[PDB]
Amino acid sequence: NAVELTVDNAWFIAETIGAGTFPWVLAITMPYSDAAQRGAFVDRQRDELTRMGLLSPQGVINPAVADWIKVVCFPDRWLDLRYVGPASADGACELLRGIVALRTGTGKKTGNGVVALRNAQLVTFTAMDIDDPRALVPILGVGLAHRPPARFDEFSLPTRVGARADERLRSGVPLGEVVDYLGIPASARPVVESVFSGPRSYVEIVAGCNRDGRHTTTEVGLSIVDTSAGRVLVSPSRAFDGEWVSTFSPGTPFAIAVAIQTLTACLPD
Repeated sequence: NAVELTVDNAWFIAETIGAGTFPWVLAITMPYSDAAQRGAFVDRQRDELTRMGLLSPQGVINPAVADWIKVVCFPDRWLDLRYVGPASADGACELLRGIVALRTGTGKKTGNGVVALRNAQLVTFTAMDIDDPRALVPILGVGLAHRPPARFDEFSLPTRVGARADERLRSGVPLGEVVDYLGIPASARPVVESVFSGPRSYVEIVAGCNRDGRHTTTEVGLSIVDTSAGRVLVSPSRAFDGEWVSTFSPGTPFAIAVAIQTLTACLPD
């Protein structure tokens, strides 16, 4: 099943399983500071969870939900989603942060895991198996305009140049000079200009895994953007000389799945 909670409930259950922090991407931090606020928080959350059915009258959190939080906080293999989008126009940026967590030491292998989507004041946990990509792709796309994949053919530029270009655009360099600095063909120009500017609504997906005690994450992430033309996929890859090359392709769910598995392939899994 699935359970929608607040970030305070989720934090309490996270303290129940002895988790120091939530995954950094989810941006769920410690709501209180001192012992007094600690007490008040614990009381409030105890009452709320009790009345919503999660906390038994004998004072036990529901094992399923708690184990979901356990998977999220202590994943063996995970990939995190960071949703960037347009401002509320009142100046307020609302947090949309997902994560896909898989903890398997034995089996049920199956690959049963939990997806955690934190939007604003709420966070939803959903138990599923990510074995098939067709289930996963729509999950990471719900934070988007759901534009159909744009029509253009794949091109690419080195990740270094694209990154420095984006940074130049951040720092006040006009778009035209940036695109001129890129050196893309005239046909590939408008796609890039739509990716680097305008609406700017996209997901940053980053793979990670836990090997024994050591945690390892990808040096470069995967981007899924929504332009006014459609959905564009930015997928990094290693060239023959070891140079990082970002590749702009249509945003079809197939290409998304392939790019995801390719991204996870760089991890010791």
